[PDB]
Amino acid sequence: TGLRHRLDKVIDQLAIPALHTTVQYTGPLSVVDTVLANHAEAVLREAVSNAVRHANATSLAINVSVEDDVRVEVVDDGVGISGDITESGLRNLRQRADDAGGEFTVENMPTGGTLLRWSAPLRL
Amino acid sequence: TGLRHRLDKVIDQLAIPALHTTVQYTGPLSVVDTVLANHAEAVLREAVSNAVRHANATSLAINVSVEDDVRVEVVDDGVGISGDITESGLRNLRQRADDAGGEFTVENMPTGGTLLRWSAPLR
Ligand SMILES: [Cl-]
Ligand SMILES: [Cl-]
Repeated sequence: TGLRHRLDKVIDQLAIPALHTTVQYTGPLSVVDTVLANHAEAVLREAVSNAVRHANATSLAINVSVEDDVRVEVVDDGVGISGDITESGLRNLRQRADDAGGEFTVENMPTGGTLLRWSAPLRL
Repeated sequence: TGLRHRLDKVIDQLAIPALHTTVQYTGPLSVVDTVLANHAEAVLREAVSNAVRHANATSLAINVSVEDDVRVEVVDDGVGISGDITESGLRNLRQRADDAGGEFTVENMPTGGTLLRWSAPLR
């Protein structure tokens, strides 16, 4: 079952007329493999469920795309004494992610070291 | 203008010779516009400075790429604490992002509502 079909089943189950709902798919969704498609499904289910539950909401906009991003990933074998990033370091990369329409994660890895990932779409 | 060698300057001023460093550039980095190139440079600088400040670090692996990601974006104009930002909400997002080798952000938007974005590479 294609990714789009799977995500639309989730939307069909959860969307309600009280939130005016728009869904836009762009890009080659058909090439997404089953494991990744499954993760996207789980995420959308959470995001749509929580939107519908969000007090006094009147609208819901869903955009799912496969598109070129820039990605910066940095892995080191150390861990920061005071957290995975300084306060103003988190602020900076988070603000840039927000500005770029992208996403940012930093973590102390389950079995040692630090991972940082930052991605944003090539276009807007 | 040349993005690979520009990001090398960031790495060279911080990582070398302090850390055993690997660097990979994948995809058409020449198509990255000036604004996004500036973000990538600033992110790398922060990420590399952070790694170098870790007392027990000996090694560093850098990957900068242009490649296809799946992106799921969901925006609503509801009020109060979104389910997305609760302990269990964030846990599920973080787990899936980690499993997929991706990333996510949840914003409460100052002007009202909640934005969620989750992305991960196709490969
Ligand atoms: Cl599809
Ligand atoms: Cl190129």
